Amino acid sequence: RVHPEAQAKVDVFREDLCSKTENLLGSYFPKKISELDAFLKEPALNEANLSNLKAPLDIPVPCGPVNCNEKIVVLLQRLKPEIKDVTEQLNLVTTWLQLQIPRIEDGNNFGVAVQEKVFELMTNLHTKLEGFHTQISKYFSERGDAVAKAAKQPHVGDYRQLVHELDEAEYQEIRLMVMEIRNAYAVLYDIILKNFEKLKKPRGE
Amino acid sequence: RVHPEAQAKVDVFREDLCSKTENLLGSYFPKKISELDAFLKEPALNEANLSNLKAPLDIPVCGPVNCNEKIVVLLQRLKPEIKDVTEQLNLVTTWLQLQIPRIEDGNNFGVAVQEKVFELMTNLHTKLEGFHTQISKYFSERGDAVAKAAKQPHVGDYRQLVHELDEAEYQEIRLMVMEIRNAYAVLYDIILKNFEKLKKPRGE
Amino acid sequence: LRVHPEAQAKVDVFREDLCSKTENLLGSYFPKKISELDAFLKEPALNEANLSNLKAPLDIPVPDPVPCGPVNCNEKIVVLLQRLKPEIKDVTEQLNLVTTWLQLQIPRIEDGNNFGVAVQEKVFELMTNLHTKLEGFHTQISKYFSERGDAVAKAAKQPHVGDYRQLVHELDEAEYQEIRLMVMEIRNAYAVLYDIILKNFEKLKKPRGE
Amino acid sequence: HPEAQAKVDVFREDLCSKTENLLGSYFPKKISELDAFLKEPALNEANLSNLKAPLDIPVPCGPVNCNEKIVVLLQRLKPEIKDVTEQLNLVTTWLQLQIPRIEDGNNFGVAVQEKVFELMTNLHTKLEGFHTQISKYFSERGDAVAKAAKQPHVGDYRQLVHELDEAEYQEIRLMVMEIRNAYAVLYDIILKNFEKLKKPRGE
Amino acid sequence: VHPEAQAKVDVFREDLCSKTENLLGSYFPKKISELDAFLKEPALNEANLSNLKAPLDIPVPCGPVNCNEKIVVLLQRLKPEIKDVTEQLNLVTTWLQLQIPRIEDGNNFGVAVQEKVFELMTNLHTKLEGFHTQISKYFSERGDAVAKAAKQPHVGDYRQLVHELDEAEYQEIRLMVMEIRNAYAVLYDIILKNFEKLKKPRGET
Amino acid sequence: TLRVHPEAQAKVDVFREDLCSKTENLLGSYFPKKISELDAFLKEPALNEANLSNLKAPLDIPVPCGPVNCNEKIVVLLQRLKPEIKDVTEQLNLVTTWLQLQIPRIEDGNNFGVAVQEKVFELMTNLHTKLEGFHTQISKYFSERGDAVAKAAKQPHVGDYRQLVHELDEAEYQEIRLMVMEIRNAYAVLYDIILKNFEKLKKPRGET
Amino acid sequence: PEAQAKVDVFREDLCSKTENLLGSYFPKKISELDAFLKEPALNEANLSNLKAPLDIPVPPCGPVNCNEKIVVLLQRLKPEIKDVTEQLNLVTTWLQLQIPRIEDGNNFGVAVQEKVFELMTNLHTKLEGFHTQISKYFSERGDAVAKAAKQPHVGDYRQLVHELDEAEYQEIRLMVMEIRNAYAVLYDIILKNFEKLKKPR
Repeated sequence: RVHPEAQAKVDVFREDLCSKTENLLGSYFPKKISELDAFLKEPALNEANLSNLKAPLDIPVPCGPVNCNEKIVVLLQRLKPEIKDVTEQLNLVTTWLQLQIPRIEDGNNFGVAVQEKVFELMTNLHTKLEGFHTQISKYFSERGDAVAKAAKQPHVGDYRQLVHELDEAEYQEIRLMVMEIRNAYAVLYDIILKNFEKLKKPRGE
Repeated sequence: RVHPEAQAKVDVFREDLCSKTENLLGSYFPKKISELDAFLKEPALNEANLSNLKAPLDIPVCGPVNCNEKIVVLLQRLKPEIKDVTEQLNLVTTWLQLQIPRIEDGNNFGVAVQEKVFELMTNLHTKLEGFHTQISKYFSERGDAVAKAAKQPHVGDYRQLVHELDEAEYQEIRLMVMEIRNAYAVLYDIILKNFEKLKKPRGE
Repeated sequence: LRVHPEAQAKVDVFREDLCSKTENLLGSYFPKKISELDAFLKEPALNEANLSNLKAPLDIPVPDPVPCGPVNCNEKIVVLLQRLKPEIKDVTEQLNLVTTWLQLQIPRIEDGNNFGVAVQEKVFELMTNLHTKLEGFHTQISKYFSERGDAVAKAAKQPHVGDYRQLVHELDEAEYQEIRLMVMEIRNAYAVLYDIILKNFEKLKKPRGE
Repeated sequence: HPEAQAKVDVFREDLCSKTENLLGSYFPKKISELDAFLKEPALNEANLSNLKAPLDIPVPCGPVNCNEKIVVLLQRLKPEIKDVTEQLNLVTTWLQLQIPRIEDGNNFGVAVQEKVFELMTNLHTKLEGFHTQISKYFSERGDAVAKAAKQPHVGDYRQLVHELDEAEYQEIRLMVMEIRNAYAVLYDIILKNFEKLKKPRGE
Repeated sequence: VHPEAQAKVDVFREDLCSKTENLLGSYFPKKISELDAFLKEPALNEANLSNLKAPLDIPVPCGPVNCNEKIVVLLQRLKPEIKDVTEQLNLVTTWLQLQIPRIEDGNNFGVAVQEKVFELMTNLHTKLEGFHTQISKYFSERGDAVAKAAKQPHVGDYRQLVHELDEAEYQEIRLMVMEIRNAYAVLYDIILKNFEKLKKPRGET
Repeated sequence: TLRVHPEAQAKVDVFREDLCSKTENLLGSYFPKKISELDAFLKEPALNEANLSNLKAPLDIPVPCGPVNCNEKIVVLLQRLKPEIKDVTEQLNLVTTWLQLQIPRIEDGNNFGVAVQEKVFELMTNLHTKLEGFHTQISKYFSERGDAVAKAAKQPHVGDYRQLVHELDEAEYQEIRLMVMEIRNAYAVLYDIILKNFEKLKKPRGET
Repeated sequence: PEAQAKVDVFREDLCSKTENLLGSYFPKKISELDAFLKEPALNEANLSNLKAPLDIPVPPCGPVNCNEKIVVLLQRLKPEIKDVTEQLNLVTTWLQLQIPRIEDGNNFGVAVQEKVFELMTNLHTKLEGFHTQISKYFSERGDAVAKAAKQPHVGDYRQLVHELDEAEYQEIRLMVMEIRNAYAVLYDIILKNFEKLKKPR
């Protein structure tokens, strides 16, 4: 049993979470899909040739301070807030679906079977999207090791190419992250609307 | 075969464990959800600009480089929240294991409800395993970047690496607060709904 | 094979010693351990109101823009570890004793009357899951001093980095919370084993029924 | 709620117009392009020894360059990996939005989509490994060239650098074949099953 | 198939059958009483965990640091006990595989009895393989710990670590004697109970 | 239903005809030739050594150090081995794709023809798992033999590092031996299962 | 065509090999190996007698020889490892060519082959680890001897070298046992099921 103020706090949280998820679904998701579609179409993520990304690598070949790649860093400043929201909004929507699961009763509860099927997808997206924050910190750590190795031993030509190839790979990774983040919204937005009857009220009322 | 007096002190454990779980779930869980919803709404975990977070990194392009102040103040509030949720999860998990009746052939749906609720508690436990070690990993990873930046000042990536770990750590605190809020919320939800079958699966 | 009249004496004396142990163990040892560990949780040694009270003196000379003294291990954690180490010893030995008892209670394999066997297999499934947890606790204490020693040694080597001093303090804060989890886990391991065995003891000892 | 159907359907109709045009024109084009690229004398040499880059280390140090004959092939391979991973990722999402409302019983039209979706996931496994291996190649060769110069008295490190090149030539040749086969397999399975993939229920 | 070749193989089956029945009859009962007696000796029942601590002679601002003599004398007794059980397990496993009859259509239950008893033998083989290389890891880890203590004498944790590894290896050697005792006891139990079906699974022909 | 351009559609059908025309000539001519060529290569005295002491690469370190060469006897075998791994991995990938194009429309009825293809395709994955590891095997050998020779030169007093280098050569010889056996068996087993099931692989549903 | 001949000479060569192989080689190898175990080389009464002379001044140091008593056993082990892995691979491939056309239903003759083939995969999983562990031994001993000479004050690195020697000796005893049991189990299961393996339909 719960006393009335306890039941108030949880039910206010449910209606706050419902009020968000309904609004989030209606406005935020279409807007985000349109924004990320346009962001892919911009000339920043449509580099005709990948050689123009090649940052200046100042090392004396037989060392001066070499800053990081500017053309990648500016894209990471736009990507980092776009990763932030999906991880929150997916986690918000996932939590909403968990609270919509009714009491566990006998038989082939098909409304529950639909919820678990939609919930299974939300776990699969959560697998893909969790990797991206560490992959930004990984890039600078891996590039820092490559730039240091190039400076430590300038006679090895591969360590110079390594720093340029990590930049070309990171550019492609960032464009995949935006595409995945666009398609994460689009698939969620589609699958929830299609099954919204059974997700909200699985048994019927 | 058991001695009556030794049996009695095990019955005291179950009674206080049941007396905890009711009073605990009744007040502690709603209160924690309200507090962690408020904590997410505060301006500490709603930094409008991520550029405002980046702490001073003093290395001559050697003076002492401090830890990021604004992350340590948040970690001081987060650490007691991780302690509590993992304690109360472990508490409730144990209560549900003792509610499992004798393993019999007939009348096992009440048991099957407990096993599905117990399945969720292990999945939360799996998520809340990582938060213990996460804080020690951050200072180890950040220190390594600060040391590498000081050891080799010509590499600009190690300077960026330290600021990026601070941005990544801030967001990881943000997700951890949400996860602990949602951990309480989902536990409260499922136990409150299924409380009839969890406490008394067979009936009686 | 008919073995040997004295050979069966070796095994059945072990069987009866294990049956005498497990029955006496279950009745008297488990309730004592659950109450002792509940009392140990209640004690102020595992109820630090502030964790910064545990902070060990980390004496390293901090440099400025113009060798080390002896850095000790955390006293307040080590005293708790010396209390936990015999508790980990006991539960792993008694779990291994009880798991062995249950395996010798498994009857000769028939295709029919196998429900009583299926009860034992479900109880054994839990004992396997406890063995998974408590095997990890033994090497955790070694890993604490290993990781702290690495942090302390390296904080001394690079004293300009402030994160490593904080790291050593955070390992002590993390280790304290970890120890408190282990005492709970070990209390709950005794509590859960006692419950499931006492409830199902009819089918565990005599599965076919007699 | 009903406006939400207009915004989501316009995106589906946009993604349909992209995918259907792309699948008809782009996939046949790419298969002929990559099949021709394999038949070129760049990817077919009579002896693998001609790749062998000049490795100048004083045997008892000067600058050692990368293998030029591999680098020029990597300049042609990198845009091909970029494209196929984007179009596969696009087609994956097109199939996910075609999945109808989840309804009771074993409806076969959905099972066709899941069978085709399993293949797209299996191709996704192969094509993800291609991206990071190019960075891995230069890292491993950079370690080998450094180690060879560090200790010139060992002959194996001299041989290692040549072997990484001759192996990378083989790896680049497979990656072109795999990406050619990825287009061919996707085109074949979607074209055949297009009736059930687009309209599984049939209204 | 050849005449005298058959003789070379069936003598090995006779040798393995004669080994197993004599082994199971006398060796296993003996090993259980001996290993239980080992566990009750005062070497493996140290009343206080401080007494096992070895002298760690390093100057705190290097001289020879010996191995823990109380653990080394225990390892001299444990090593042959590991050797014996790992061999007799591997012998008993092979005997059971040769008792598997021809694979006939459908399901015969006598074969399912063998596969259930065989499943346990492979599960025990997993446990007893870990014991062999863990002794080499103990000395490798203690050597590293002592070397780190000697290289940095200002660090008090490395001193503790070396005493913690000795406390852990004592309590590990404690379990390894119990596990090998329990391996014999469970193997004797399961084979003696099911011997009718293990030896002759299709009944008497 | 999808509409594709008639010239674009003509481009793909030519690739199907290229793969079927290759596979048909490839399966009949190349595979039995390769199996007999590899069986001969195993029988040659290069790959059969009773005495493994002859392999010993003369390791010169003063018990500053002079040049240590690779094992010449292994390197000459690797020059013959590398083009064999090239071909079998390419021809496997050719035939693997030929199965995937032969998979008909996913239908409710008459699915045994499809189950035959999926069983044969299952083997072609298991071979692809084994034949992947042979590619990087050679890179690992010279990398590990180098590290062994470098350690031996760095620390001459340890006699085990000298033995290590000879033991990697003996292992690599017995490895190369095995990898030629596997590639012969890969050609043999593919030829067997494809020839036996060819009716159901090519035309699974029936004839139209 | 004439290419069909090339494969049929290879198949009937493999079928001729497998009958000669199984009929003589496997019985001989089981007896040969079981004799190996009975010899006093692998039956050391006390493990302390294998302890190699570890000469380090308790940094400059003299030559530490490899363990002679383990190396002589490794000279005998290596040719026995070679043989099993080659004959296992020969027999595995023979069984794969014995697999008939994939026909409808669930023909049990095929199911017998698949069960016997499953065992040959499990033995292969066991034996591939034996090959690289000899390289692992000298690599791990070489590092342990180096660490002992580098830092002579550490007593554990001296003990570590003698423990690898005892551990390797015991590992060679098991590798011979496993190789004996690999031939014995293969001979048993193939000979028992030979009717269904050769002609399943």
